[PDB]
Order: sequence, then structure tokens, then C-alpha cells
Amino acid sequence: NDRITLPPANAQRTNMTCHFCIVGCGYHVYKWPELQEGGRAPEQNALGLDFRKQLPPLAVTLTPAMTNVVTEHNGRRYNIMVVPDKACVVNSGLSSTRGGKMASYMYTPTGDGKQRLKAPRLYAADQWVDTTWDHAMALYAGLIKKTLDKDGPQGVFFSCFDHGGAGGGFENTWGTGKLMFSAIQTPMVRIHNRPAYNSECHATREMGIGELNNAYEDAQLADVIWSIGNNPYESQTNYFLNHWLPNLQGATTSKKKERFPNENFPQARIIFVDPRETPSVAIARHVAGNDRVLHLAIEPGTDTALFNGLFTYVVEQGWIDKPFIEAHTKGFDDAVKTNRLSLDECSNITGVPVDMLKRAAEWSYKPKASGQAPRTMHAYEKGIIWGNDNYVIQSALLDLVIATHNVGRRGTGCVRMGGHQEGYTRPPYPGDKKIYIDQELIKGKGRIMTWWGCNNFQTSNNAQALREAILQRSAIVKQAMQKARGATTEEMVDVIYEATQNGGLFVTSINLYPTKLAEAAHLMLPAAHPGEMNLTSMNGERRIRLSEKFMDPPGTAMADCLIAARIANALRDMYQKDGKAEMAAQFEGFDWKTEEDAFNDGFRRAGQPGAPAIDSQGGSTGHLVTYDRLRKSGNNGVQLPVVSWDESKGLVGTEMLYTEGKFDTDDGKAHFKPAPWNGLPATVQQQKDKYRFWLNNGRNNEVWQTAYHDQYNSLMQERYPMAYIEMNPDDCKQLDVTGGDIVEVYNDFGSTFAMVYPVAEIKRGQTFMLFGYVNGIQGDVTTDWTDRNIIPYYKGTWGDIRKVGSMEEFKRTVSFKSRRFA
Amino acid sequence: NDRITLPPANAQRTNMTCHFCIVGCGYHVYKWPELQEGGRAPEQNALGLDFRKQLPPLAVTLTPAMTNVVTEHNGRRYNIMVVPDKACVVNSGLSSTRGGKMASYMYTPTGDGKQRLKAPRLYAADQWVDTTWDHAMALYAGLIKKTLDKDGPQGVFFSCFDHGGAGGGFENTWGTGKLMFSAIQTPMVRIHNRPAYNSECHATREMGIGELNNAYEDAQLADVIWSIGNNPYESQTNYFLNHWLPNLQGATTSKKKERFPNENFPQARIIFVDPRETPSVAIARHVAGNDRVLHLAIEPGTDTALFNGLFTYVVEQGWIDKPFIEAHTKGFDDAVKTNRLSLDECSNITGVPVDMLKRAAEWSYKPKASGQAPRTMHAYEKGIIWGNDNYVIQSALLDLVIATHNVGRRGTGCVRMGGHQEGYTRPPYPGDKKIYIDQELIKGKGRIMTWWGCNNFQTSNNAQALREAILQRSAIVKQAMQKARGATTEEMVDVIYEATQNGGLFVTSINLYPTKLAEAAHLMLPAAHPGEMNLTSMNGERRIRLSEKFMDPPGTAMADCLIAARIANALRDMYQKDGKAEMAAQFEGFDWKTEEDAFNDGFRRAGQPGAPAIDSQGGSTGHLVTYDRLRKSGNNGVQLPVVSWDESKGLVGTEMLYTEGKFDTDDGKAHFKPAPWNGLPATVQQQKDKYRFWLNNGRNNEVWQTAYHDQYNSLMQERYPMAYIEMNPDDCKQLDVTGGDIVEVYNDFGSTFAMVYPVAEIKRGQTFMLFGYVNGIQGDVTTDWTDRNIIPYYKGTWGDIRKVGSMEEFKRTVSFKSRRFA
Amino acid sequence: RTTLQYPATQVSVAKNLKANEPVSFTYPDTSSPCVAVKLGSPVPGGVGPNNDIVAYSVLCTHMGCPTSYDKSSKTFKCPCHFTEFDAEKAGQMICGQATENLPRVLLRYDEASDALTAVGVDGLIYGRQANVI
Amino acid sequence: RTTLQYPATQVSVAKNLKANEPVSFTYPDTSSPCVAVKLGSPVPGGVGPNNDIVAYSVLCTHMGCPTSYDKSSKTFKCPCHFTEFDAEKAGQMICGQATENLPRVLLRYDEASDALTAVGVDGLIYGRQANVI
Ligand SMILES: Nc1nc2c(c(=O)[nH]1)N[C@H]1C(S)=C(S)[C@@H](COP(=O)(O)OP(=O)(O)OC[C@H]3O[C@@H](n4cnc5c(=O)[nH]c(N)nc54)[C@H](O)[C@@H]3O)O[C@H]1N2
Ligand SMILES: Nc1nc2c(c(=O)[nH]1)N[C@H]1C(S)=C(S)[C@@H](COP(=O)(O)OP(=O)(O)OC[C@H]3O[C@@H](n4cnc5c(=O)[nH]c(N)nc54)[C@H](O)[C@@H]3O)O[C@H]1N2
Ligand code: F3S
Ligand code: F3S
Ligand code: FES
Ligand code: FES
Ligand SMILES: [Cl-]
Ligand SMILES: [Cl-]
Ligand SMILES: [Cl-]
Ligand SMILES: [Mo+4]
Ligand SMILES: [Mo+4]
Ligand SMILES: [O]
Ligand SMILES: [O]
Repeated sequence: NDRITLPPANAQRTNMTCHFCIVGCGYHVYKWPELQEGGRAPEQNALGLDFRKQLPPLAVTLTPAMTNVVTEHNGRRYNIMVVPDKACVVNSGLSSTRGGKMASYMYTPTGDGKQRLKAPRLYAADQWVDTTWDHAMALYAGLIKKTLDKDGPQGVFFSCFDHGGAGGGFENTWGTGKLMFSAIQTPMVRIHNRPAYNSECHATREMGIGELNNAYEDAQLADVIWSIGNNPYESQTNYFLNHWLPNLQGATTSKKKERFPNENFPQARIIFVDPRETPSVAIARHVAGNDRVLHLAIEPGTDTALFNGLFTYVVEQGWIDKPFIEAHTKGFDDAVKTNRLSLDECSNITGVPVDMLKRAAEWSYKPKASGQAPRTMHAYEKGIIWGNDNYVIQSALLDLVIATHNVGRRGTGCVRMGGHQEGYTRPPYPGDKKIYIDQELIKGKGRIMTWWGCNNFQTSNNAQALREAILQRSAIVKQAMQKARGATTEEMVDVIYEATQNGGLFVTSINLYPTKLAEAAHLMLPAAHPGEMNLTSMNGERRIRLSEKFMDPPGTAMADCLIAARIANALRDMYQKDGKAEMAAQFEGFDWKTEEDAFNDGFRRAGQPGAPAIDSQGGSTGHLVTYDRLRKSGNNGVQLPVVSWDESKGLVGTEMLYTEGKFDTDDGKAHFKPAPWNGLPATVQQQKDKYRFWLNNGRNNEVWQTAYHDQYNSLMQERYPMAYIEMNPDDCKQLDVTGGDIVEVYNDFGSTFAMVYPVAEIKRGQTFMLFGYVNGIQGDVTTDWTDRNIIPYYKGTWGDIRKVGSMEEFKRTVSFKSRRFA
Repeated sequence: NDRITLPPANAQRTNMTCHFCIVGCGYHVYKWPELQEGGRAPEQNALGLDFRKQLPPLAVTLTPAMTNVVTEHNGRRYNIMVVPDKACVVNSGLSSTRGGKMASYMYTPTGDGKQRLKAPRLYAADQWVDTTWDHAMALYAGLIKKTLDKDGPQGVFFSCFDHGGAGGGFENTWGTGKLMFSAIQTPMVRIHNRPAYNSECHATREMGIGELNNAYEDAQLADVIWSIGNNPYESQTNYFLNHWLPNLQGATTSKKKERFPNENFPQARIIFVDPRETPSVAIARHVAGNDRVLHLAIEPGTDTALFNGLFTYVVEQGWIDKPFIEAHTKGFDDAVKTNRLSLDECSNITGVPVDMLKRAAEWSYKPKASGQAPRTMHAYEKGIIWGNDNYVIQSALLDLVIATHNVGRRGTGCVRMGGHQEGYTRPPYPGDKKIYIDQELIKGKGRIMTWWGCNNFQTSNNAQALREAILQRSAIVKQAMQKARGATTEEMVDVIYEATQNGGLFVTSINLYPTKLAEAAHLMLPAAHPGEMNLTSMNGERRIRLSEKFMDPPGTAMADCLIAARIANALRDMYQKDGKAEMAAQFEGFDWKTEEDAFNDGFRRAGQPGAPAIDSQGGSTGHLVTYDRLRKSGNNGVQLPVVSWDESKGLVGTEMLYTEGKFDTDDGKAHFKPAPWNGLPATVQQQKDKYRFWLNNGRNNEVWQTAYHDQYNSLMQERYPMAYIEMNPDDCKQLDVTGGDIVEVYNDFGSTFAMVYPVAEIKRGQTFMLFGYVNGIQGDVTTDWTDRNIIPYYKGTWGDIRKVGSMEEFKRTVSFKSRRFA
Repeated sequence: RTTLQYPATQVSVAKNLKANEPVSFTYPDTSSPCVAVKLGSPVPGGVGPNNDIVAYSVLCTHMGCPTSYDKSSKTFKCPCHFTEFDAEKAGQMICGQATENLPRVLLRYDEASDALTAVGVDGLIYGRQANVI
Repeated sequence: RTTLQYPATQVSVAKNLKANEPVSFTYPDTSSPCVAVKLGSPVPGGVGPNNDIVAYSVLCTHMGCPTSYDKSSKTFKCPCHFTEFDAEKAGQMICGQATENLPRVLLRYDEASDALTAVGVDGLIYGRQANVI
């Protein structure tokens, strides 16, 4: 299509944070009647741009995929246009390919959202049918009640989001957490991305450093940026584009010199710790030159050895902050002993040459001519979070960072780059045990399992074992339900419960779409995403923003916090009818009419007089934030924690944490930790000894997560009709494969499939497969091994590769050209 | 939206027969570059219509649903417009709501066809993935070969279309028939709509009367039309509208009088034999007046008693054609004895009052004043085809028709109304038994089952027992496949085969879309529909037309006849490799590059020198038909059998069969048959005795068949989000249900669901549910009972109804107003 | 420009309409007959004090025969091929041969004046290349 | 009228184009820079004797920076945010931040004259409300 309808000068405009990644770029949503349009003259459209002649480059981001026509519940049709906010400090008008599709991914009856869940769906033994919300509730609450009455909360299982943004956020984590933990009181809860109720960042938190400790502005002020297990051009695009690159280009040097008049600032440099050469390394080299990028292409799983070698080296050189150590830390002398590793040994383990280890250390830690330590920001993500022993790698890394004083100074930080946005407010987890939920379900525990805003069929570790067990246990319930005729709800609850005593499992999904979960589910409930509801969340620098409702959800779809309230109130009514006052009281506190009620009950009550125990990223000053105050802050919102609010200054927040050297520990000191080097886990080493290829896995810039929207998008499906696996071209020749061939990828844990993507930069014996996808699920070959806190080594698996055949249609239609910008 | 792009004057135009019902209305497809359009002046657009001012009514049928923009394999985009042909004699420019959607239901990546099958799909134990055509064929032929080698043909099962139109036709029925019967040589084959390899019309055929014996013009020449077990306004729309109603209106009286200058022609009358009062009865009353319509509202399943009473009565009155009987029939004196039933007994069994029986007889059979017997066309369809003992009802009815000489005279006929179009050319069925295929699969027979262009999950009788069994057997194969790692294709064929010795069944579907069959299938293959291929078929008056290719299919989708050749050739190559000449020779004769090759090999070879045995509705003059000759005939085509072809007069055909009194029997006489009245079948009577409601079922005007396209259409999903059940308002009050409530409908055979649709005209204790639908499958409650030839009594079942709940969203969005035009 | 230039045509004031008594008018030109009706009970997208005033093009979307408003059913009936549209469900085709719902005439209700004005059409009117000729 | 009025702009004759040597031209006005290239091997919708001539708008569909044609990879590259488009797959985005494929300039090849003419655009060119201003 070859034109677009401009928004009228007077079009309605609301704020919207991107639905997707951590960066949380700012957008505007323009909404106006279908049959109206703006004029081309700049003052006659809402964009203020002059379309009477060609726009210059960088003036706008605007394509047909950024527009739609939505149909409200009243039947009225409205143009929408969802475009990035030029004045938002996060993104400065940038839009990634993922956020730029938001308008296309809004619900319409005819577009990419056609298949959105819009009514409760029931698998009534042998077919999918619609059901009423009240019947769905009677069944679902009926089964949870029966389970609680007979088995207790341990029979009630969840896997639920704990993140921000779309399918997350402060309203929704509170609704669900209040339901799961305060009302039902079940400890049988895992998280969308990991199979127990735990943290990605136990070590750094226990050391006293929360993982989002800086501002995006610190990436502008750094001398050196480390990107550890991280591909930020693809996975945190506009942070890398709007903050990292301008530093590499020399555009922020004056800001550094203004802030620090007596400090040398050399040209900024960048160090990647990644076994794989990624688009981020290629782009950094393009922008900075080869001499300002170091790619430490470590052997898979060797991060701990790397950081122990570097820590030992900086200590031996004296490139550490001895007064900071003495005043603000504990356990340094112990870590020096436990973590001792020579550079020769470091090099042997990691495969990185001694000269590159020394260079990394000299760039990052050796004092500058003017006397100050370099300002070195250490950013990490899933290459180590899902690496070889999550807890140990962070221990090693943070030791290095603390010794070098690279937390709490501007231009520093040791931070998560993030995945989703963040938006966590919940009651404490109601037990003291770490429980590997997948393994419990596979062993046959639980009566009812609810997937809530996640799809572990595509995303679990050891996913094939999970899917097989869930399909089998689900079929037992399906089979039992078929014999029913004219069953009352109570009788159906009993038929199902009985089937669960014979190995069955009732499965509910609460989602935007059916997904592959529909292969197993008995019940699916329709949810609503931001713009269909109000929603709050924060980005990778803790900047909380309100995303404003501007349209109706499809059919009877509901905000997740309001679904949790619905379930709690159905359970309360059942207990009250059954004369059980003490059980009914557990389901109090869900009298919510709109999502804002959930924000008021959770985020805004944390630490307040009379409030229960509440764990909230907003802290005890959260009450200072309201929807109206966030609205007034705009897409710049406020960085948490809020320090003050009044009418004259708005919300005032916090730019960087730990700037006084007071850490989140009992004594206010950061704590060093031992980091033993143990090699690869034995479970992983066994696969490696048996099989040829390292099965590295992760993100592709264009594809978002499990592709729940992307699966319906014609452009996406043309480009990536199947999950792909990057392979070294010599390895391809040996296997007689080329671009667009299909291969089976397998080991002891499972078998899956991918289209071959030859990539020159991939190392012999290594590969990279798109994770989480709708056609060829990568996680089938990942192991069950997890760290001490049940954090999986998703990036740690080996397998063999066998040619299936040439897919001529992929060869005809898909580009296999290089995705690394030369 | 609010405008359309007109076809340029020089736009390409091809011919297309409606994809869907028997009537086979003629359409034109206009195709032209996306970026071009016609002018509003009549000579500047291809329609020749003046869009400079308002068009008068009846000038055109044109909405946005009749247009689309297709993308061809070369990436070029084309406007299409699919509109009815004014000059086609079948429809005279009419379009039904189903045909009118054809443009919307052509494949586009963004439209209603987005979920079309584009590639082979493989369920690799616990997930759906794409696979290559060559790997699909290696697995499918591999399994069929192993089954033939170890069990013989009896282990290879099919349920396959035998019909015309889209997902059928002469090319396609031959390709599949040749594969199944000549090459594989399996007798384990059922048909899309009936669970054995049989006919809907055994009785009328054996009596010497093929069921399509007249022309549509005959409906224009009749004094009286009977519509028996038939709702023609909704199910054969444009035949009813373009031929029937003009007769009722008096518009064809002049034609009758010009043909028969010495014969009285009273105003035309219409008689419906249907337990239910339908939209067709309502419209007939609207057009003709109440006095010109008889609705014989018989008790369910009493058709045989009705026709036996009427036969007895016309014989007692002498309102029969004794010279015709004497010269051209056998068995009349016996039938008079065996079928004797008084009008009082007839009225008692049927519930129709004696006065209405006498009236129906007087209108239809009593000689007119000028001496000739009335011209009475007897049309019947699934109300008796799927009625109480198919064979017997047809025996009874044909006895009446034969005695009254209502076949072979213009304005007469005893004819199927039809369902799909027709297009049958096949080798003979290779067994001598009738085999109830669904029962065999339920009992655990077969290794491999292919659903080919049908979906018996939605459409089998006793559907719930079938789905349960197939889902179970499929899961056994799924489970066995999950242990494989790096298996060759041969090893996987062996894994699967071994699972089938333990209760399993490999399931293949060959289809346009996944369908509910995707819940059980292991392999799905993508097919192509008319317009993506050339296709030949005939309508309910035997009028054969060519539908022309005008666009590419999605991805690697293929014409069904070319799928059959690909399977055959894969099997041939395997046998040749394995050194088995005799088996390889069975797979000869599939060297086909285009669908036309299949038309030449099948239809065009029937009865020709050196041809094998071929059953073809074209007969032995089929060879006179070619694509070029049909193309020159236009959408008027030719009525089969072809009598002559030459360059000067084209294809000359046959308007009416049996006009000389020579019938298709050994002696050339029509043969009368005994029709005993046995009441309802016990299996059905048992449901009736136990349960309250007659569970009538069938078609809705707007919804086509299993809703394979309709399920993706936002208008259709708004209108009919769930299958509906028509209920008497007093029965509704008693159950406390109203429009938009959900009910369970159940008996001993199954349980299913529907939204309530109160309908004043439904009799107390009767109901009517939409069959075959995607949300609430009606067939779950149909019994296993079939007649002597395995023809199910799909209209014969009783059950109870229970309120589930009010679906407020249905109440808010769905009209429950009367579908019977007042 | 991507939108048609629809006129703004005064129909009447809302308080002059009687419940279930249809008003005839032409929109967006004298060759396009339309009906407005106060339904008497709120329907989604109804305008006026009681959110019950709706309006439609009365040309059948099948082949253009003018439909007639049936007061007892609140439907528009086409007696040429028996299509029926639901005035209470935004022109939803109850039964019939059309492939588009009856086009809705978009009404602005102005509380300051009580005026009802036709300002657009949702759907394409029979027998025209564009709603605005 | 529903279509834009695209000019018919002579580019060159097909035989003058050398394999993989891009030709710059403006279409559909002097503010819209384009490139035509004879790829050397057939691609779907390529034109000319060898079905291998294609043409594109060169303004990046992300934020309009002019792309450069890379001969060795047969791609168009944007160095602002690093988007890359495949000239051999109708402008398919290989990796990058855009949400639209590179707009293809539709070329007529006239066998009688050897002429290549730009006659429309498939996709919306950066920084304009419609392809024809
Ligand atoms: N385009 C896009 N962006 C997204 C997402 C998306 O789906 N699509 N999802 C979001 C989410 S939820 C998340 S969690 C983030 C993830 O963001 P990242 O963690 O940046 O992305 P990944 O691709 O998972 O992995 C990062 C790097 O880890 C490397 N790696 C593998 N094994 C090891 C190892 O042993 N050691 C080290 N040092 N590195 C290793 C890989 O080669 C890879 O380049 O992205 C978010 N952003
Ligand atoms: N709109 C639409 N049209 C179609 C189809 C579609 O799906 N949608 N499908 C096509 C196909 S494949 C077919 S086979 C035809 C079917 O065309 P019809 O047979 O005309 O349609 P049905 O609704 O199956 O049944 C016809 C009538 O049989 C009546 N009936 C039920 N039981 C009895 C009985 O015991 N005796 C008598 N006399 N009548 C009884 C029912 O009340 C019903 O009105 O329609 C075809 N046309
Ligand atoms: S547009 Fe969206 S996906 Fe991330 S880079 Fe910005 S938040
Ligand atoms: S349009 Fe099609 S559905 Fe039947 S009535 Fe005519 S063949
Ligand atoms: S013109 Fe109205 S139903 Fe055909
Ligand atoms: S302007 Fe080209 S990639 Fe952003
Ligand atoms: Cl776009
Ligand atoms: Cl339409
Ligand atoms: Cl056996
Ligand atoms: Mo994540
Ligand atoms: Mo049929
Ligand atoms: O994450
Ligand atoms: O049929």
C-alpha cells in the first residue's frame, strides 16, 4: 500500500510505553474517527510535519505497519497511529522493528490480532467450544477449592509471569501474586522464564548490589562498556543505539568533561564477552573501529574463569580502589585467595590469549593519566544469567567490579541489561523451599496447573520432557471428561479431580492467544494488553511510566489483575456458601473494578501503615506515585525510588544507586564472595563428550519472544518461516547443507528442527539456534541442569545435527544473507 | 470501507464456477495490476456499468467482499474481482452469500486465507514443524509400502471426497480414485459424507432412474414442485431463486403454453415434505400465497408411510398412467400389494391430516381439465437421503413418481437437489463388501488413515466415538515417535509401524487448512482450490463447466490429482529400488504435469479403445469434451451426456433423461420396489424413548459446510460465533433459556454444545442444530445406525438439553431475530 | 487525501423523533435513500439522549432493491431475494444473500442544539464505486 | 479514484545496463532517489531478457537515511541504524529496525524498444504521506 491517513491536528493522543523489551521506549498513540484525516501542512496534522514535500531523513518514523483501524465495542471504527516520542529521554524518537509493529499488533477483527482469545474456551473432552465466564469460574474455582479442601495448596500449581510491560506490570504482578500467595497460599509456583520461584540475581543482591543500579545516561559517561553474555543491538536495541553508540562516536565527550573538569576522557571503548561473534560486535567495530572493540570470544561456560583471572590480575597490578575496599566492603582478602587464577591458566581455560586479557584489564582498570580509575560500566544478560552456574559467575564478576569501584560512580554500574520491562509488586513467596516445578509436574504432582502469560511448551529447559508429560497427563483428563452426559459443574469438577488421582492434570492457560498450550489445555481465558488497559512498568534504569488505555479489548478479554480478582471472588463466594468463614477471609481484598485499584492496593501500599508484607520495586515511597502524576510526567516518568512529590516539582526520583557506598546488606558494605571454578556441569559435559555441536541459542532482532504476535504477521512469516540455526560454513559443507535446508538437532534430552543458516563468523563445532519459536522449538535439547537456586544453564548444551532435506520454498523466498553489518 | 477499485476496460477475465453448492452458478474473475483501475464511464471499466451516477437496482452484485488483492509467486500484486455472470443460464447473474465471498476466500497472506496450508506439516512426536515434500512422501509412501508388504491393502485406509467443485471434480476424483483403487488397490475407503464406499441413491439407480434426470428449466415448466427433505432457499439458493420462484410468480406461464398449446396450466403450486417449518416454506408462502403451498409437516422419519399412502391413493383413484405402466415398467402390481396403506393409517403415522394428503394428491396427480396429468417435479435431498432407511424411502417415492409418469416428461423429474457439485470419474471399487470404515478404525483396524478433502471429526455420524478413538490411536504413534533421535526415514517408518501394531494409527490430512483434524494428524499436505488450478465439474442438471486457473496457490500447495500422482510415483520408485517389478507396475500411469493430464487420463478415456474400466458421469462420449471446447462454451458449458461436437456447433448435450421411457435397467423398464414401513430403527427408537428432544440438524444459508473458510471471516464469526440450536419458545421458557444462552445437548452417543436460538415455528419437543460446525459439533449425538447399504440416519436422533449459562457477549452481538421471512 | 468528502446533512432534532417511527432522508446525495429511527432502547453506537437513534442506507447490499423498515421486528427487509438486516445490531444480516451488512449512516448528536446530523457512512452503499459520487 | 497517478519514467534500455552495476534515477519525482540493477541471475519479478533487472527506492524505510548498494552482497545498507535489505528478495529486510521492506520500483520492459520504464511503486517510500506528492 502506497499512502497513509495522517492524524488530524486535533486527534486524541495518549502515551504508551513499548509493549516489549526492557528499554521501554516512549510512544504516542494517535486515535481518530476512521473517516477523518489530517492535512499535509504541518499545522494541520498531529505530527506537526510538513508532508507537502519530501521529509528529510530522521524526521519521522512512519510506515503502514505503524497504523491500523480498530473497532470498538460500540461498533465505531477509529484510525490509530503508534509512533515513537521524539522528546522521550529513553529513545529520543527511536523505534525498534519490534515496537514499531505495535499498531499492527493491536486487536482488530481482520488483522494480525484476529485470533486473539475473546471468550473463555473449554475443551469438553474432545472438542474446543466457547464457554461463559461464569461457567469457567465455577469449574476453575471449583477445582481449586476441591484441591485446597482435600490436598491443600500443594495441589495447585502455577507458572506465571513476574515481569513488566505487556503481560506484566505492577497491577498484574500484584493481582496474580496476591491471588497465588495471599489467597490460595500455594508454594507450587514457577516463573515465566525459570522453573522455580527464584531470582536471576541472587548473588549480586546478596552481595548488596541490586541489578538495576544506574541510569542509561551512565552509558554515555563511561570510558569503557563491557557487554557480558549480551547482544544488545538485537536485544536492547534503543539503549545501544541512543546511549552506547553516541558514546562510541565521541558525541558525549563534552558531557563527561563538563561533569569532571580534571579528568582525562579517552575515546570510549567496548568489550564483549560472548563465545559468538554477533551483530553487536560487528556494529561496534563499524562504529568505533577494530582497535576500540575487544571481542573476548570465550569458550562456552568459562565466564567464571575469565573474571577470576581478571580479578587476580587487577589485584596483582594494584589497579583497584584500596580505600573504597577498606571503607565499604567485606571479604576482599578471602576472595583474593579463593579466586586466585593466573593469566596463563585463565587463557587455557577460556581460550582467550593472555595479551587480550591484559588489554581488557588495561583499558578498563588501569588508572588514567589524570589519576582516576576508568569509568567502566559492566552490563550483562542471559549469556551469564543462563550460563554455567548463574550464582558463581555473578560472584566472580561482582568481585571484580567491587574491587575496582565500578558501582556507584557515574559512568559505571554492574547491571542487568534486562529482558522484559520490570514491574514487580507481590506478597512474599509462601514457603522456604526451592521447588523445581517442571520436575514435580513430570513426576505427576499437582491437580491443576495454570500457565499465566507464558508458554513453557516453547520456553522450558528440557522442554520436550515437559511437553510429553503435560500432553499425557492432559489426555487422562480429556478421556475422563468424555464419558460425562448432562453433568452439572459440581459433577464435572469431581470427574476431573478423580482423573487427577489417576495421573491426570487439569490445565488452564490465561493468554492473549491459544498458542501451542492449546494442544494440552482444558480451559483458556482471554487477557488484555496495554492500550486495552492502563498499565505501569519500569525500564532498565527503573524509569516508571503509565501506558494509557485507548481502546477496548476483544470480546470479554480482561486485564490479568482483574482475572485474578474474578477468581478470588468466585472462591470467596464458594467458601462463604459452604459455611467456611476462615477460608473465605483468605480471599478478601479483591474488590477491584479497574486495574488502577490493583496499583492502589499493591504498589501504593508497600511499607504503608497497616499494609501487609509487600515486596515492591517501588519501595515504601511507591504511594507517592499515582496514575495522574505519571500522566503529567509523560513518557519520561520518574526513576525509582521516588524521593519526593509536590505539585510544583512533580515526581523527583533517583538516577544512580550506591553513590555513597552504602549497599543493601546488614552492615551497608558490599560483600565479596568466593567463586570456585568447577568446569562445565557434569550433566552438560556428558552431552558435550557424546555430541559434536555446541547448541548456543537466543534472540533474533526481528522476532519477539515466542512469536505470539509474529506468527500471524505475513512479513515475519515470509522472513523466518522456521526457526533457524547459524552454522559454520565448513561444518555445512561436511554435512552437505546450505541455506534453507532443514536439519534435525538432537541429543539425549530431545530432538527438534531448524532451517540451516550458514554464517561465516560461527566457529567450527558451534551453532546458534533461535530460541522459543513456533516452528522448531530450541529448548528440546537443553538439559535439566540448574544452579543452586534452580537457575537453568539454558546456553549449555551439545548435540548432533542431521540433514532432513532441502526446502526449496525457503531457498526461493528467505534471505540467508549476512545479518552482521560490515 | 467506502469504495472499490473498478476493473480496467482491458482487464483479464476468466470463467469460474462457484466453488460451493450443486447449483454451480457462473462467475467471472477480473484480474489486473494492483496499481491500475477502470474509469467510472461504462466503456472505461470491464463491467460495462455506469458508475458516474447511482446504478439502478439489479444492475450489479458488487461489494468489497467480492474483491481482493492477491500476491503471486513472483511477488507481483493483482486486484481481483469475482462477480456473477449475467449471461449464465444457471444463475442469470445471481450470487448467493456463499459464492459472493469467493474473492475474500482466495488465498492472500494477510486475508481470510492467511492460515492456508503452504507447506507439508509434520507432528514430530510433540510439536508441529514444517517438512519438505520429499520427506513427507518418503514417510507416507514408506508407511504405505511397509503396510502393503506386510498386511496388504487392507491396512491402508482413506476417507476421501467423491464430489465436484472445490475439493473435488473430474481431475481430482480420478487422481485419487486411480491411486486408491488401481495402484494401492485398497477397499478400506469411505466417502466424505458417508462411512462406506456406497451411493446415496442405490434404490432409484437400481429402479433405472439416475438421480439427476432433468434440467433446471424443468422447474420452470412444472405445474407442481415437491421439495422433499430439502430446504432449497438456504441449500440450493439460486436454483430456487432463478427457476422455482419465477414459476411460482407466473413469469414462465407463457413458456409452458408455447410448448404445449393444448394444455391447461393452472397457477403453479409447491409441496414441502419436512417435519420442520423452514425459511423455504416461509418464502414460498410469501411469493405464492398460503393457498398455493402445502407444508406436509410429517413426524420425523415417516416419509415412507407418507409415500405409500399417496401411492395407494393415486392407484385407488386411477390418477396414474396405465399405458406408461404397461409399456415401460415392471413390478407395479406387486408394489400396489406390498405398499398398501390407507389414508387414515397414513395420517396416523405421519400426523398429516387426511384432507392435506388428498389435497397434495389432487394438485399433483389428478388429470388437468384438458386431459393431461399435471407436470409434477419431485425434488428430494438429505431429509430423506439421511432419513429413516434411505433405500426404503426412495423405493416408496420412486414408486409414486413412476406410476404417475413424472420422469421423462418436461416439467417433471424425480431428482436430487444435490449438495456439492458433481464430478466423478473413477476406477471401480476394488472389493465386493460394504465396510463401515469408522467402525473398523474405532475397533483398532488399519495402519495409516488419510483424510483427503474432508473432516469427519466435524461430520461423521456418531462423531464423538470416532474422535475419541482417533485421538487415542494417534497419541500412541506420537508417544512412540518421541524416543527417536537422529532417526533415518526408514527407521521412523519402522517406529511408527510398530506403534500401529500396538494400537496406533498414523493419520494424514490433505487439505486447504489445518482444521480440527490437526488435533490428531501426524502429517498434513497442502492442496489447491479452483482458480489456483483448472477444474471441471457439473451441477444438478449435469452441466459441465471449466473453472479457469488465474493465480498461484499458496507456497507449495498442489492440485489434489497431482498429489495423488506424487504419491504414486514415490511408491513406484520405492518398488523399483527394492526390485519388485510387479508392485511397481501397479503405480504406473501418473506421469502428470498439470491437472489437464488427469482430465485426459480419466474423464476423456472412459469407454475408449484400450481404456481400463472407468465409472464416469461423462460416459463414453466424455472424450468429446476438452478444456478448449469448454472454454469456448463459457459458463453455460454443456449438459451431459455430450451427443456431438463439431467446430460449427460446439458441444451439443442432453436436456432431460428418460424421455422415450427407456431406463437404466436390464430390460429398459423402470422397476417398482416394495417399501415396507418398519417404524424407526431400534437404535434410534431407544434414544427417542429415553430422551425428550428430536435433534434435527442441517444447513444454514450463510455457513458453508464445516466452515473451513468461514471460521476466519470476521462477519461470519460475529454472526455465528457458535453453532446454534433452534428451539420452540415454550420449551425455552420451561428450560429458562433464551437467545444467546449456551446449552449442552446430549444422549447415549455423545455430548455437544450450542447457543440457543428461539424460533416460534419449531414444534414443541423438536429442535434444529447447525451441523458440522467449528464450535459445537452436532454429530456427537447422531447414532451409529445405518441402512442396508451403510447410509446413516443422520436426521434421526433424540437427546436432552441442559442450560450451561448465559453468554452475555452473544446477547450483546448476535441477532436472534427470525430467519423466516414474513 | 485518503478520505471521501462526506457532507454534513441535518436530519432533524432528536426530540422530534418518536420511538420506532422511522424518518426518511437522503444521504450523501438525493440518489441514496436512508432511514433514521429512535429504537426506544439503547443499542451500542446509538446516539441521542437515550443512545438509541440509528440510521442506515436502505438500499439492499445484495442487489440494491430498497428495503423496508419493519416496525415490529426492528429490521430492514428486502423482498427481492429475502435478505433481512437487524437495525439493533448495526445492520447485521439475519438471513440473506448479501455479503455486507446494511451500511450505517454515522449520526452526530449535538446536545447544545438537539440536532442530529449525518456525517459519514460505515460500509459501501449499493451501486456505487464510492459512497460519494 | 482509488489509485495514485504514477508517471511513466524512462530509465534506460536494458542492454545498456552492465551486470551488478547500479543505475541511479529519481522516481516518482526528483526528491525520491532510486537504483536499478541488472543482477546477473534471474530473480522473481526481475525484468528484461534475463528476468534479473530490479529497482528500488533507496531511502531507508526506518528513518529515511539514503542506503548504499553493496555489489558484493547484492544488498542495500543503511549505516544509520544498520538495516540491510536484500535486492534479490524484493527488498526483504535481512536484519534491521524497519517495519517495511525496501519499496520496489515497478519496471516495464518493452521488448520492441528495449526500454525500461518505471511505472509504479510497491511499498510506501520514506517520508511521504503518499508515493505521489
Ligand atoms: N529482538 C528481541 N529482543 C529481546 C527479546 C526477544 O525475544 N527479541 N527478548 C528479551 C528477553 S526476555 C531477554 S531475557 C533479553 C535477552 O538478551 P541477551 O541475553 O542479550 O540475548 P540472548 O540472545 O539470549 O543471549 C546473549 C548472548 O549470550 C551468548 N552466550 C551463550 N553462551 C554464553 C556463555 O557461556 N557465556 C557468555 N558470556 N555468553 C554466552 C550468546 O552467544 C548471545 O549472543 O532480550 C530481550 N530482548
Ligand atoms: N448454505 C449451505 N448450502 C449448502 C450446504 C451448506 O453447508 N450450506 N451444503 C450442501 C450439501 S453438501 C448438501 S448435502 C445440501 C443439503 O441440502 P438439504 O438436504 O436441503 O439441507 P439439510 O438442512 O441437510 O436438510 C433438509 C431438510 O431435511 C429436513 N428433515 C429432517 N428429517 C427429516 C425427515 O425425517 N424427513 C424429511 N422429509 N425431512 C427431514 C430438515 O428439517 C431440513 O429442513 O446442501 C448443500 N448446500
Ligand atoms: S521499541 Fe520496544 S522492543 Fe525495546 S528497543 Fe524500544 S522498547
Ligand atoms: S453462488 Fe454458489 S453456493 Fe450455490 S447458489 Fe450459487 S452455486
Ligand atoms: S436485492 Fe435484496 S436480497 Fe437481493
Ligand atoms: S534510518 Fe536506516 S536503519 Fe534507521
Ligand atoms: Cl509497513
Ligand atoms: Cl463486503
Ligand atoms: Cl501385527
Ligand atoms: Mo527474559
Ligand atoms: Mo452433502
Ligand atoms: O528475562
Ligand atoms: O452430499
